[PDB]
Amino acid sequence: AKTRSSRAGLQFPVGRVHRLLRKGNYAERVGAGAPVYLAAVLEYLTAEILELAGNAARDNKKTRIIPRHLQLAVRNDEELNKLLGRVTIAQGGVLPNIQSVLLPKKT
Amino acid sequence: AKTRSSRAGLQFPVGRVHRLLRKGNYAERVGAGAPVYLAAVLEYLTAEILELAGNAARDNKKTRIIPRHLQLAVRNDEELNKLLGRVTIAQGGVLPNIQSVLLPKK
Amino acid sequence: PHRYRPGTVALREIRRYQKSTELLIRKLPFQRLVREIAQDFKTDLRFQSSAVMALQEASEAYLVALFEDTNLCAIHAKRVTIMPKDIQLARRIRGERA
Amino acid sequence: PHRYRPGTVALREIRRYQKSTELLIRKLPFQRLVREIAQDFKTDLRFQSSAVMALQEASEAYLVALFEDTNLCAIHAKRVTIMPKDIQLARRIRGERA
Amino acid sequence: VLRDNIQGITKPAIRRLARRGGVKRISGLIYEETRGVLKVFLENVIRDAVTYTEHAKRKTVTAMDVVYALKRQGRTLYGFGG
Amino acid sequence: KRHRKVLRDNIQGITKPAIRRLARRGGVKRISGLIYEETRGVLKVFLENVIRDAVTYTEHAKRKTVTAMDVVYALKRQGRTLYGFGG
Amino acid sequence: TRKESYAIYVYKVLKQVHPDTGISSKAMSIMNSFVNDVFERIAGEASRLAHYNKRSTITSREIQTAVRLLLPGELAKHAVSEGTKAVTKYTSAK
Amino acid sequence: TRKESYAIYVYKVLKQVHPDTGISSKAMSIMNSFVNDVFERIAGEASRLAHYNKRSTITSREIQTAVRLLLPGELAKHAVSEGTKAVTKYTSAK
DNA sequence: ATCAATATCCACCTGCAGATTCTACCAAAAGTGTATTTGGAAACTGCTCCATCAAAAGGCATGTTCAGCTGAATTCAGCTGAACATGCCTTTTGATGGAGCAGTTTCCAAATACACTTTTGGTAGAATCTGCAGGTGGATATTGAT
DNA sequence: ATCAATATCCACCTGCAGATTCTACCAAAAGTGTATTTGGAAACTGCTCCATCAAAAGGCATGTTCAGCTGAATTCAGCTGAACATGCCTTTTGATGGAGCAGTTTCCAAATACACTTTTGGTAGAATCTGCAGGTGGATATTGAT
Ligand SMILES: [Mn+2]
Ligand SMILES: [Mn+2]
Ligand SMILES: [Mn+2]
Ligand SMILES: [Mn+2]
Ligand SMILES: [Mn+2]
Ligand SMILES: [Mn+2]
Ligand SMILES: [Mn+2]
Ligand SMILES: [Mn+2]
Ligand SMILES: [Mn+2]
Ligand SMILES: [Mn+2]
Ligand SMILES: [Mn+2]
Ligand SMILES: [Mn+2]
Ligand SMILES: [Mn+2]
Repeated sequence: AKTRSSRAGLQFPVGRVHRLLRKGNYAERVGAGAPVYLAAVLEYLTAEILELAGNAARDNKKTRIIPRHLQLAVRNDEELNKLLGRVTIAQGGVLPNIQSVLLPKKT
Repeated sequence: AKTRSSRAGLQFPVGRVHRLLRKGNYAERVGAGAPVYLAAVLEYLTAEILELAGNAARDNKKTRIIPRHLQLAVRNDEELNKLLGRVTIAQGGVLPNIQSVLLPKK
Repeated sequence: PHRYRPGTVALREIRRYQKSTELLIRKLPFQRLVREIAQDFKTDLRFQSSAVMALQEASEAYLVALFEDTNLCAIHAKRVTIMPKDIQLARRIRGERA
Repeated sequence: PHRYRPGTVALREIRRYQKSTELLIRKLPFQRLVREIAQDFKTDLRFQSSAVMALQEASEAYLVALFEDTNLCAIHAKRVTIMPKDIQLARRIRGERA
Repeated sequence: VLRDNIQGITKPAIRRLARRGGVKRISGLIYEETRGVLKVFLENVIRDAVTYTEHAKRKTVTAMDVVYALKRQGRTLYGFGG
Repeated sequence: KRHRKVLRDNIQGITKPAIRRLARRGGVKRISGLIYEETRGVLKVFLENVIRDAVTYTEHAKRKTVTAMDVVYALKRQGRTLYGFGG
Repeated sequence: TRKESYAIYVYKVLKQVHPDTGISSKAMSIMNSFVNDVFERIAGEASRLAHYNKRSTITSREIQTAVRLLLPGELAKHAVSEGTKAVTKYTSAK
Repeated sequence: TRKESYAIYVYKVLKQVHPDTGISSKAMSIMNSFVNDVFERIAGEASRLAHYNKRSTITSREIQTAVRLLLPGELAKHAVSEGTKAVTKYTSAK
């Protein structure tokens, strides 16, 4: 036998996603390709966020991704920042950003 | 046969509300009292706005409620204004309001 | 030659437009703008008439409320003249820029 | 005796806190405020410890983001000092009081 | 004389909008700024409306496509169906 | 169960230095003396609103314990989605 | 193909509240939008409530909690009393 | 009662992009919230979409449109390619 | 521009909480295999209502003049930041009773599932009815110069 | 204070776009009756984890002193916008072929429904691993007085 995830070439669980779609009461019926397409998208978005967060971790000389790295990744990326524009990542802190007029001296 | 609306003492259609709830994919099942309770809530809110809207038509010397009156009724009512805080009533205009600092120094 | 002082007529217009509800952008030019923008997303589209009107009612209500916030920002800076930086501040705080 | 000029340490504090992520309000005092408020809504409630931490993470993120907007409002008025009117303008534009 | 479409949103039309918004005095630079803001607003709403149009396999943008677009953008509009 | 101390004035537990720290994370360099009380008032409203909804979810489920999920759902309802606590 | 709306019921309510007041087409369309909007918000909130509590059924209780979550203070209190009253009346009837 | 999470799948993907990078439990909890959040957002947009079109079925076509409505520019483009590819492959394997 | 008082950078190194490492159990999943059902793509088509043209119609573009607004320059009272002394109360580490959340089984009140009879809201066409939008007249207020 | 130019009201009037009244048609609903199915309440209870008391101590909150420099006030002149008069081009309005939005009919690919069979994600418990928090020391900037 073979998982629907293997037939679709995915890491994310097509079976699980199909089930969650049915239990969520989104529609009377859910076609076979729906969970495949959805699992694929979720997998792609998670690959994207982990790619950037692992880079933030590397930048900070860390080998383990922590919430701060997820936040730096999201907030420093225009599109992920927008997609998560109303989301708060716990223990994420904020991006270093001091308004110019507040700096001392001149020039 | 007596309509579920009449049994509940409502003007709004219980039967239709039950149907809309079932086909809206909100839950696998919908109990009998849900559409009655919900219809009553929709009726009450409707009466509240029409009550204040009608009053606004009256203050404006009008017998027919138009969008402007619904807007005046909603925006002048603290609670309705918040309920409809992210809603735009077409052809509603805005409440007369000029920031004090903009008025001439009489 | 009679002449109203600067501001007297402005105030008169505020009172007048806050009393009415008609759209303030002319229809055809708005429609052209709408079609042109849509053509970039999908060519050869038609629009129901009510579709353009809904877009205009929504667009005008959006700009009018944005002007209200813009005005509060100019007043916050002790001015009575709205400037681009006032619209920018309002949009940023609304999270349209943020 | 050495003294940094006013503003120097403030800037140092900004860099320090924008670099870290730990919560800034003391934990027990925040937990008591949560319990006091909840108690006035409904008596005899219990709280999972993570429910109180969730409220704290959300409350601090909310306040930090509001101070950012407040700061922009003060700067808009040519000030570097935030004042109650800046918080009020920020909340009004956000639709928290509008 | 030609005319860029967004320029069809004229200075007077913008001033009227501003008046209904309670505005007494306007900087000359406001007009272009407003046009830019309005274009972004329309691009965002129209993009979604057209996405609903195409999903429905239609060639005509309906009021409902617009209502649904406005609603998902947090700009719910009453009066045009839905 | 005997007694249970009265809770009062705990908004004062949100101290001047804690508020200063929160403003520093928010990039603020100088703060008027009136800001502290103003911030407490704003935090109280924020908390009353989220806690009201969270407890509403708690009561609906017929529980006496406010869960992290009751708070996550309350935050989500308010457009303040929070990640990290099961939500 | 039939196009259903709440228009006729909104009108019956109007007559109860303001017997000699009419309502224009545009205004009625606004009221129809209002009813559909509140119906969806209340229903969606009730839906989430049942799912959160792993219940397959949306009953009057989820409608009630949805109302308390969605409507501002006094509006919620009167809506709840109106809803409770209608289910009582309804339940007591052959 | 067993409580599911996307944790093992997030981990598999983490290993593909950054082989020698790990993830703390709190970050994994954030990733699990993210996946559930986007799943619900896309599923809800798909649901409404189907309802708006009087369809009782959510197919990959509704998921694709929901994705376009929900995701910013470049992310939507890439998500669309990945989902399309996954379905074409899926359908070729049986 | 030199020089001191201090913050900041940071690579290295030890103890430890949190994390990735296995063993065994498995119910809940997920998948493989026939039967039965049906949602909606596809094709054809009628009826809207949309795009486009002509002309009757109601602003907008443009240059002139100057009122009054914005913002620069100046001043200073006193707020608010920085530093400091003192010691309170939060934090940390642990233990314990037990409130109550959550698992398991029983079992009916209430919901789904048709099948059938009745009523009802929506649509189409015909024709009469009506609130009020503009248009007029004269009165009076508002505004601004003198 | 005194007109004088205009804007603003209000009382009245009435044609008409749009709201109301009525007859007729009927698929769509909605209500009633019958039988089966089932979600989730009460009942009992295992067991997590919440509230609470204890003790110790140092990370911080509090309260004060002192004065740097910020906000707030005042003054003033350049110049940008408001008001307005002058003149035509883009918009609005009303009339007319078809682009397709929909209503209808046909039909199968594909989605429930259902019984097994097999695979797998959790997770309870014990065991060993491993990234980095946290403290240390010292060389390198940063600040601020002079
Ligand atoms: Mn109390
Ligand atoms: Mn069929
Ligand atoms: Mn017990
Ligand atoms: Mn009838
Ligand atoms: Mn009139
Ligand atoms: Mn006259
Ligand atoms: Mn059961
Ligand atoms: Mn002390
Ligand atoms: Mn200053
Ligand atoms: Mn100029
Ligand atoms: Mn054709
Ligand atoms: Mn396994
Ligand atoms: Mn370290």
